[PDB]
Amino acid sequence: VTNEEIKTASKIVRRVSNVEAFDKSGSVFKGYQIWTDISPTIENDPNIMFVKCVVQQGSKKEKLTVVQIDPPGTGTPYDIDPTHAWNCNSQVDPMSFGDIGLLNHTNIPCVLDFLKHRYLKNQIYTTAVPLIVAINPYKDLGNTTNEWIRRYRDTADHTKLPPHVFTCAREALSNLHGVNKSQTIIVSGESGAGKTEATKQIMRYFASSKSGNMDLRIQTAIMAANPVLEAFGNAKTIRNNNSSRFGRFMQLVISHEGGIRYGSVVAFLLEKSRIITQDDNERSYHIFYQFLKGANSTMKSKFGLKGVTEYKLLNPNSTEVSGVDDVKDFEEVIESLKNMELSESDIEVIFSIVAGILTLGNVRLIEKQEAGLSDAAAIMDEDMGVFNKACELMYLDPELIKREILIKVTVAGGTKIEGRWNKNDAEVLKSSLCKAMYEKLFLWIIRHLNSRIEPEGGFKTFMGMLDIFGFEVFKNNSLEQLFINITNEMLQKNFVDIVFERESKLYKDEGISTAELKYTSNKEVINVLCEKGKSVLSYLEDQCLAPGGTDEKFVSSCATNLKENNKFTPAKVASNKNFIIQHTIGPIQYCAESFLLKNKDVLRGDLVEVIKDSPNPIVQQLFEGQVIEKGKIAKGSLIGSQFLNQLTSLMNLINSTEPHFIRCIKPNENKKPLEWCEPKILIQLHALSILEALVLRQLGYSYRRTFEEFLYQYKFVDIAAAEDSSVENQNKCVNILKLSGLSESMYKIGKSMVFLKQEGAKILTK
Amino acid sequence: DVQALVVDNGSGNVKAGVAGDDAPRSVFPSIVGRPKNPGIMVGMEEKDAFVGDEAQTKRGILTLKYPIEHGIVTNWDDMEKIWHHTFYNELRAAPEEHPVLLTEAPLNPKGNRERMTQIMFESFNVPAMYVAIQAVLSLYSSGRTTGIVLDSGDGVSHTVPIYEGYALPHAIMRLDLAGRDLTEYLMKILHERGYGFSTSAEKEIVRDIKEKLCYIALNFDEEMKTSEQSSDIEKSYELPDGNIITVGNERFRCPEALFQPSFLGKEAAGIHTTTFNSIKKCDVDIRKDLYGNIVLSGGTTMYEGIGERLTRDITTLAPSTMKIKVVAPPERKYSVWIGGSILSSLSTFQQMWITKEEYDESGPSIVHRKCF
Amino acid sequence: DVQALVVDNGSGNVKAGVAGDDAPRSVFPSIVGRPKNPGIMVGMEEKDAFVGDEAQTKRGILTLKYPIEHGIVTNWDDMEKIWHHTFYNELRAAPEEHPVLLTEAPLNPKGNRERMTQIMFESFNVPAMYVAIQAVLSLYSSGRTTGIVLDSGDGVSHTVPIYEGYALPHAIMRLDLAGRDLTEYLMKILHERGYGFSTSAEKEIVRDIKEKLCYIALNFDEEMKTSEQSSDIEKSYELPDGNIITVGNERFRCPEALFQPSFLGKEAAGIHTTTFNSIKKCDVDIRKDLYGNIVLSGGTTMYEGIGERLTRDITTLAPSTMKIKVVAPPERKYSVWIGGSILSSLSTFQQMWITKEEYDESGPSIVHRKCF
Amino acid sequence: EYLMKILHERGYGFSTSAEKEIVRDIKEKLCYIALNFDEEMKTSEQSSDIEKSYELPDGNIITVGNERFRCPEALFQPSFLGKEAAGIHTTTFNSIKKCDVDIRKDLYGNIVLSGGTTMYEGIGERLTRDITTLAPSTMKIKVVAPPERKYSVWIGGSILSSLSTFQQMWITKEEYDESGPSIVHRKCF
Ligand SMILES: C/C1=C\[C@H](C)C[C@H](C)OC(=O)C[C@H](c2ccc(O)cc2)NC(=O)[C@@H](Cc2c(Br)[nH]c3ccccc23)N(C)C(=O)[C@H](C)NC(=O)[C@@H](C)C1
Ligand SMILES: C/C1=C\[C@H](C)C[C@H](C)OC(=O)C[C@H](c2ccc(O)cc2)NC(=O)[C@@H](Cc2c(Br)[nH]c3ccccc23)N(C)C(=O)[C@H](C)NC(=O)[C@@H](C)C1
Ligand SMILES: C/C1=C\[C@H](C)C[C@H](C)OC(=O)C[C@H](c2ccc(O)cc2)NC(=O)[C@@H](Cc2c(Br)[nH]c3ccccc23)N(C)C(=O)[C@H](C)NC(=O)[C@@H](C)C1
Ligand SMILES: Nc1ncnc2c1ncn2[C@@H]1O[C@H](COP(=O)(O)OP(=O)(O)O)[C@@H](O)[C@H]1O
Ligand SMILES: Nc1ncnc2c1ncn2[C@@H]1O[C@H](COP(=O)(O)OP(=O)(O)O)[C@@H](O)[C@H]1O
Ligand SMILES: [Mg+2]
Ligand SMILES: [Mg+2]
Repeated sequence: VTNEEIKTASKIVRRVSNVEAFDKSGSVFKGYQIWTDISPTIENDPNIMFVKCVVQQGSKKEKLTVVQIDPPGTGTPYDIDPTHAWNCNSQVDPMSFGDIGLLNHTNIPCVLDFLKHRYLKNQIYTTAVPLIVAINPYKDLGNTTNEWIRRYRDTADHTKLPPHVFTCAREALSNLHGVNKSQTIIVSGESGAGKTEATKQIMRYFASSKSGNMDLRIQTAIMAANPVLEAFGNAKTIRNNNSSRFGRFMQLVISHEGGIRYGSVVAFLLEKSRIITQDDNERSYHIFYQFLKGANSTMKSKFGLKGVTEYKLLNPNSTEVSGVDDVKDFEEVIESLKNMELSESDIEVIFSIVAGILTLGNVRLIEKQEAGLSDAAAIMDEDMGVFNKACELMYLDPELIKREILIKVTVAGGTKIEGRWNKNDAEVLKSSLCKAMYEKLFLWIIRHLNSRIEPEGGFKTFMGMLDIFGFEVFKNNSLEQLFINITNEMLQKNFVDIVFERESKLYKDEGISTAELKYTSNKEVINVLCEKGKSVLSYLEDQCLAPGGTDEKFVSSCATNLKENNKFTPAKVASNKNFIIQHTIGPIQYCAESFLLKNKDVLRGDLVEVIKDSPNPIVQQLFEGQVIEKGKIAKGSLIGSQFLNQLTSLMNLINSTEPHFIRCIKPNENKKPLEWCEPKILIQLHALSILEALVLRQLGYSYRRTFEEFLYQYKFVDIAAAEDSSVENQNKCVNILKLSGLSESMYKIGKSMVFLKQEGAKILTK
Repeated sequence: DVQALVVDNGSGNVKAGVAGDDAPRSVFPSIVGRPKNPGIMVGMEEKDAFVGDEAQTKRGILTLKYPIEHGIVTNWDDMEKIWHHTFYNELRAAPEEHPVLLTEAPLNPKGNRERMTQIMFESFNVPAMYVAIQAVLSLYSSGRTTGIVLDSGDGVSHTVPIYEGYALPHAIMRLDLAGRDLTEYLMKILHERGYGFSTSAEKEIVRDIKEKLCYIALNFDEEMKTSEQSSDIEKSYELPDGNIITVGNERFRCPEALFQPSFLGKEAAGIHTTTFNSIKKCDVDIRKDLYGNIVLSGGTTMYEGIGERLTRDITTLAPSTMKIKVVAPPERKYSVWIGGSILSSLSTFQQMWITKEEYDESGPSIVHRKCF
Repeated sequence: DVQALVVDNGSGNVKAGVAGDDAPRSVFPSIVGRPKNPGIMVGMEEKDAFVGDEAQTKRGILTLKYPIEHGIVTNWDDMEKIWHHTFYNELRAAPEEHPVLLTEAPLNPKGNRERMTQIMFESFNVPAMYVAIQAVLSLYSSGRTTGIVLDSGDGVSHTVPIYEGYALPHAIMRLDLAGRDLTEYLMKILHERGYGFSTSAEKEIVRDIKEKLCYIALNFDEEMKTSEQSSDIEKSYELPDGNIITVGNERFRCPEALFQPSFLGKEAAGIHTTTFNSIKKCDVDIRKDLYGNIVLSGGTTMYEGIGERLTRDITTLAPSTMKIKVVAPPERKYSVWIGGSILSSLSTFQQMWITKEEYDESGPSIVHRKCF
Repeated sequence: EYLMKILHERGYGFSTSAEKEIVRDIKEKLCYIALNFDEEMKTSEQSSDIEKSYELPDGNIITVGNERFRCPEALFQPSFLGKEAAGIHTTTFNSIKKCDVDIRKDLYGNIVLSGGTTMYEGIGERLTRDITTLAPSTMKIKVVAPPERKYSVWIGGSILSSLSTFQQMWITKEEYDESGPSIVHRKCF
């Protein structure tokens, strides 16, 4: 572990509820337990952030004298401040239930220790209704046996079973077959927290029906492509080595009582800016490196490839990663391409296209004093051969590409005028060509794979499995992290809407008024980020269009115009380059450096038409279907607008169906099972907005219990109305309530349950 | 969302289009013609005023008039005719649904833009309006924030310097000498060969001769001397009805009156002195960045060899260590319109329109507050 | 452990850094500029005050002002702007985590340092603060405990004698004649050749001319006489825009006003008499050790040939058996900052800060007790 | 030149060198100095008694409004015409403040106007009111504007040259023949 995670985790910690147990009017203690952050073991064990202390009998109100017990580091009492003491949970058991919104005191160390306790006994699933938390145990729990599937499917009672991914799977199947409504599973977690396992288990549960089988050709076909996908859509970051840079989606159509009939794969939000420039400590997508290293001699002679450190699109100072071999994966991806019905000619074409991209990425452009301009563009003579090569490997005409890169044709009222680009615009056009070729090749591969398992009646009511990521809460943020946070803000809006609807329904069913449940909305930050005219992206576009635009002007214009609302705020140190946005999970800081260079992307209709007329059929199929529009300025083609369009499409697709949520968590980095690192797990609890969900539950009546458990827990508080054994449970419960002294604004008696505020349950404990 | 309409109307042509494109949709001359003969056949259009391109195909019957002279509107009924024809017949888009971005020249009277605003808000009913300056849009369309713009069209020739987005209003210069004066000077000096053009419909033939055959000489005296030794200077031109005329010296003596206005009886300085006198009214620190970006614009700057003459003539006036750099883009005839479209398609700009409520509560003078 | 911030702000430049280094990290002029023209392009920074090095690259557009004159702050809002820019943008270190060592000149009013303290403790929230004197730090940075320091910067010229660590406060002398007066005197006497510099942004060009071409003559009358016999005294200088100017006598007549203030209409004594009159106010026993250590400091003491002139002029005033010894280190432009860093990085010094509790219980006047 | 420039706002264009004289005559006939510039600019939008008419050499009639008191105002606010300098009321006060504290009371009492550009109507009152606001409260400002201040330099020169003490200060021809043209730097102040 490093110290930056320690700083971040320590900065996440909050403080609200005060300490107690001076009841009633003296200084007596009941062996009271608290949580504190000052201990000799804390400054020694980096994996520990809190310790459970017992306050000694006879301590004073001003300063607390405590002796820690968890872990038992010493016995000598020392003094701590009353502000470094969080409450604990001593009258509760983490195995008597799965829900967390029922605990009396909910804070950071309480939830941390709750999860730790449940996890250490190989109980990795937990519930935060309607959330389902899961943890990666780095081994097998024996939950993939058909016995578990049949137990969770056939048993008519499932709501009184331990939490499992099969809970979501069963609820989805039930709501799908009962009423004609599609369902969606959203697996949101890090790229190492075991999401593929959850997807595979959900698909296996789906496969087995009362007449269904275990394995299906759809499964092995989809798994015959994960090498290809993770070779083309994954890259090495600084906090991971196999990070997924796009949203994967799967539409499954299943018969009534059979297996999985058909399926389709869709990719969303692929990051195009990485293909051109990466950070100093990261790499591009894997396919470049693994193809360049693993290619045989015939390719290295036919294509003309060179070393990894000899290309402009590839960061030379960081090309090697230890956990990856970068050779055998090339054979793996070749075999995965062969398994999906691709001849050798197609493989040759695809790798020629990629080599042509890499080659075109090396052409250099110079300026000239001609055509009446000061900075007319031109190709350097030394690369005039190289350029030609880059046009052969793509099966394109070199002269027409030169014409569309270096020449600008304006059609006036009734005349053609032949201008010329400068150097910056020519380089932008070249880079746009590279990025577009790459993304369209990827989409064509996805379509060719989908062609095998295509449904023909279309998708009218289907099953969905979306694989997405979480927030980016570190300190070195850029444009990509901004896009990610925007996506997660949209998802948060959707989640809050679903939760409010379900809770309103629940309150309506148990005979309770619903004119008191009010939830907070994040429409202000969404308006600050993505509205048209007044938002960050609109001003980024303005700076990309206006003459002589820079990043500092962008930050200044944002600071001047968005000053109306409190969601935008400029930084303190170096305030002309950084800014701060108040997201729903807290403030995040961005560094507006190289925003313009990474937002410019211009593709014109003339180039599309030149490409569609290639002799090769695959290149003809590359850009087909895409409509063109010529005679315009680039006011809707920049990366921000493409991103907003894709996000709109995805949010429409999700808003069609009904969602279910799942969160994956990794406990440590060394992959060893049954470990714990409280900083690294608190960071992920913060990112995935789990704490935000908990805070959202605490509005309304978060303590929902049936009469049985309510009496079981509060049998000692009231004796005069518990052992009468002559009246209904509702009557004895309302008598207990009227005897306890809680006002109506703190409780509700449901028709089959009881509902309590958080303050109510905090009072009734003592 | 709705787009704006960009209408750049000069003294000659009219450029009109929708905000977002990269070239004007409709370009047509701004003339109004009226028939001077009686119509005798029944069943024909008894129209009494032809506007635009129609008044140009049948110019042999009509008397042509321009409603704008020297950038100032001298007849407002004809201007309303031109605007009506532009909105409804050329763009085919009612103005009551889009905002309009108009354009004016610097150092004009105020009644001009006040009446323009009143007409736009009362005769038509636009939701919003704005009035820009041509030499600024011509720089918007170039990807620069520093430079001096020399705009020369049909009525006015003006220079406007700008340094990193800041205007220097005390160094703006205006010169009432443009393409129309060159047309009249050519029509006058063609008499020396025996060709007499007098009517308003024969001015267009002279204008076409000027556009086809005239060029700018690098050294005027050497050129005048080497043209008396041979006859390879002469060119021929065929009139509409079949005659053939021949022109000699007049090919490089007509545009030379841009550098020596005393040829046509004016007491003023050429475009090479007006440009240098406008740099010398700026602070000594910012003069090196203006010598590096001299942007040509308008249509009268399209003669063959004007950049070389301008460079050689400013280099002789500036110090010896400066780097003069004249920028003449090949589509500099529509730079003002392209710049206007770029400007009107910005998100920061949508707070600078003159909405209808402000006009209803403040009157036509509002343009003097919100528009530079 | 945490380091202190050393901020030496004079009338001209500002030297800032962290305590421990051997040279200031950021050096930049202390000016505040404001635009005098209207901005016309959309999408540009609508800033209303440029500070430091940014207000110097675009000085052709702005009006420049200095917030400190003669060592006394005349405008406190601009000074807060300068300090904010220094802490957050230049050093990039919040002041709420480090102590600050400021610097002042001797014989200043008391409201100056009282307001300085109030601003440091209220606007920013520093944990501790201290205010030193420049001529003492200039001696700290020299490895001596005995000597007389002649400090001359941009606003004030003062002499301070010290004998084995004991200050002699009755012999401190101050003289309001420094580099800015020499700039103005050069700007005035350049009119005799036909060069007129008037604006605030043309004062910087004159200052650069002075730094590049001026020197000090060993014998003024002989130099003035031998310069009328030839023209090898003259030098050339190229302005920002390309012109060439030539200077003659003005090369050694501008700094000569340090030794004869009556040139610029002041009734005072030169720096060679102020230094000798400050030794003669010390006891007869300690005068021989001051004649041996005359330390030059500040930037105005960087002319070519000032040590020789100063030695020859003090030798003529002192007795015949003394050994005059002027010490002019080659980096004497940053001696005050180096001395301040040395001082603030001592273990004995950490008991002399003005902590925040003392200010909270005693008010801003506390600086008069703890600081000399 | 500033009047010739701001007359464009009414539609009058003077450009040639022989039309500068007409503008100069307009300026001499119709312009005056306002005591309070902002109050004057405000009270001129309520009526039309500010306007005057002027007949050109050939018979046309032009009318001027604000331009009557906006042209000379650029003496007190040079930034109107794009200069970075101080008005004549600040240049005068900054020149007294460079004299010794003992002689400042006798300069506040004799401020002599001269030249032709000081002949606008109401310049003494504006100058007095603007220097009184800069000087201490107990001083007595006294601006002296003689009615023939357009020829004061010539009258003074005649008085000086008609003195008997002065006849020893001429630069005779022998001194020039033996010393060259630089002699003027010795004998003339
Ligand atoms: C130029 C045109 C046709 C041309 C006849 C085409 C042919 C090819 O040129 C000639 O034949 C040259 C010839 C001519 C040439 C040399 C010469 O020593 C004498 C005459 N010139 C003439 O006959 C003049 C006589 C003239 C009238 Br009356 N007033 C004028 C005012 C000023 C100058 C001259 C004149 N002439 C008949 C015209 O200008 C007529 C009015 N011009 C036109 O209708 C225009 C629309 C087309
Ligand atoms: C010095 C500079 C450029 C210079 C022109 C560079 C060139 C190279 O020097 C000359 O050409 C010398 C020439 C001159 C030289 C000798 C002579 O017997 C008469 C004139 N001097 C002039 O023309 C004077 C006339 C003048 C104005 Br108006 N008021 C003034 C106040 C006091 C003194 C003189 C004047 N002139 C135009 C300036 O000073 C202008 C204002 N100066 C500048 O813009 C500065 C920023 C740069
Ligand atoms: C001022 C004079 C006469 C006047 C005609 C006397 C009469 C009485 O005033 C008018 O008729 C006002 C009228 C006018 C008024 C209001 C208006 O909304 C539009 C026009 N102005 C005009 O027609 C302008 C048009 C114009 C030319 Br072209 N370039 C210019 C540059 C800047 C501004 C305007 C223009 N016009 C013809 C002139 O300036 C001519 C050059 N001026 C002269 O010869 C001087 C010597 C005498
Ligand atoms: N090729 C050319 N050579 C010379 N002059 C031209 C050429 N094309 C157009 N012109 C001139 O340009 C003038 C109109 O230019 P333009 O700027 O388009 O109109 P406006 O001045 O109304 O903006 C016409 O008077 C015409 O004489
Ligand atoms: N090489 C040089 N020759 C002459 N003068 C100089 C030179 N370098 C700097 N100066 C003068 O030094 C002055 C500023 O000196 P400095 O002591 O650094 O600032 P401050 O006076 O604010 O402490 C400037 O006015 C400048 O004129
Ligand atoms: Mg035009
Ligand atoms: Mg100093």
